[PDB]
Amino acid sequence: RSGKVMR
Amino acid sequence: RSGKVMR
Amino acid sequence: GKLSLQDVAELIRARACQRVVVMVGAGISTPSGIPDFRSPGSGLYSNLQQYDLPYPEAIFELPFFFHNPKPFFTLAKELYPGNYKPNVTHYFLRLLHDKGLLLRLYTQNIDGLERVSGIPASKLVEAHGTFASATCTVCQRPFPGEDIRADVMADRVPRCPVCTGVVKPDIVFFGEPLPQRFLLHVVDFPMADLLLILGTSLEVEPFASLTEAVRSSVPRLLINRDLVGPLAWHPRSRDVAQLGDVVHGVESLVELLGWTEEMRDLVQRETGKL
Amino acid sequence: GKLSLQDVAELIRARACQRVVVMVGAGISTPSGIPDFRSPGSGLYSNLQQYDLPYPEAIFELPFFFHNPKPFFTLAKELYPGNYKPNVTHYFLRLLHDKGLLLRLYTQNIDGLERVSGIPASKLVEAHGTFASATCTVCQRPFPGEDIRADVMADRVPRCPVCTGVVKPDIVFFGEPLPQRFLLHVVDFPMADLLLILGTSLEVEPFASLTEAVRSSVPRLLINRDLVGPLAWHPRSRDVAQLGDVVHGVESLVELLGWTEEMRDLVQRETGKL
Ligand SMILES: [Zn+2]
Ligand SMILES: [Zn+2]
Repeated sequence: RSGKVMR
Repeated sequence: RSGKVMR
Repeated sequence: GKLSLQDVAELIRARACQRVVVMVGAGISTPSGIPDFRSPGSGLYSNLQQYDLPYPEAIFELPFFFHNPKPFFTLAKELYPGNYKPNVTHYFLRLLHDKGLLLRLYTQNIDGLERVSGIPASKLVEAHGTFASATCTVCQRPFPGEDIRADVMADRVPRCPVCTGVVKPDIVFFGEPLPQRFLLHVVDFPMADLLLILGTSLEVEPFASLTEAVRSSVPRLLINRDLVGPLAWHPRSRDVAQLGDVVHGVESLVELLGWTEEMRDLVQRETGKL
Repeated sequence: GKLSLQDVAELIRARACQRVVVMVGAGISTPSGIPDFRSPGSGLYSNLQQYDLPYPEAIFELPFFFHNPKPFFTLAKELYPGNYKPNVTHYFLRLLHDKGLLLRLYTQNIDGLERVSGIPASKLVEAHGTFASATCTVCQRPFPGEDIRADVMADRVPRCPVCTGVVKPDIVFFGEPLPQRFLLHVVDFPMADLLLILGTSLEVEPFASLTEAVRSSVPRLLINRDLVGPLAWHPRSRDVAQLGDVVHGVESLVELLGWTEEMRDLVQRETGKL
């Protein structure tokens, strides 16, 4: 996914 | 710009 | 130059053009009865009246959405899969694919009718997104579109089962980048030997600018009510404008190609399956 | 393997490594006195108490922002240019650039201290955005950061002079794609002959995954409090972990490189200019 997200 | 926008 | 519609048809029939890229907009789907939400006389327009939107585009703007997602979800319920069927223009594109001519179909529409007509997802770029999937606005969990269908059909705003945030269909809102699949245009457009533009006024970027990305030698055939956008103020010598009703332009091209009976048979068999 | 810090220094001194890619996070800027907004004991933490945020990450979530942009703008006012200065770790990166070693610096930080230390914008990828510019959330008009500075410093939410929508600094919020400059990684990472990772726990995607995009032969030097992310569960044979305080790790590397006096002179002259 393109989105900034916490891993 | 990357964004969807009306022209 | 100027080329005619019949010239483009012969280029295809003689196999001088083998790789067609297609760009489509809302004009290809009006014949399926999809209402323009921004024009009086449809159940959708009337259903949207209660929200007194400041202007129609607010339905796809994030600040408005978060303030009140109900107008957008009124539109989602109307456009959710199963309500509308593809029409002759979609089945023309499906036939184009089946005959080995489609490099890629780029659509601005969010009605999902290209995939319903049976064109493979791999051939499609749904540039303004899709109701087939959805994403929590808070935690970013993805969901299949089917997972929020019950809430959408019952006029309940879909909430995330993990964090309770609003779950939004993967429709591109203004200011958001297009989906990464849109970047296929970098390779697709230089590879195209014919560009078809159907039923669009080319008023939205960055979709509109794709018209300039084909090579100067490649004919650009517009089937639309009028001359629009970069085609109107950036004319090339191999541009063909078939101005008129979109379906009639398609029916004319189909007959020039020699595909009429096949197209009619396809449409009869396909709609039955729905 | 295992390589040591001194080995990496010799690779650089012998010009066996000529093209360094650097990834940095919040650990490089704590020494400049930038408060962790999510930890008790700073003016920022206390100023954020009045909003009783459900959790710290909400400050970069769009649904929360639209519901109440005041917490985010409290953070913006604190981090807006001119408040903080770069520290030794930034000036180490500046010296690296000046000596012809920097291919690109990818930062997760939004404090703008890399550009303030004098590293050219062309060498920088501000992967989580910047306060140098801003965008109307409704009409998408861009503005220089300076245009909303007066409102930010006065605790007024900046409004668009054309449509009155909230004007938001170009900081990447969760769920948003990174800025298109981020795509430089496709070419940069295979070109790198050394990867430096400084002061980051690599907890945010898609930034974190960049660590895997260098070639298997390329050493990966981590200067950080502990072993983190893909480095921790995807160890390569040429990985070097200098675990400890970030500034002390940098000071050690700088001394091994032979740059100590030059670095000190640079820092003295630069901070004066601010
Ligand atoms: Zn959620
Ligand atoms: Zn505006």
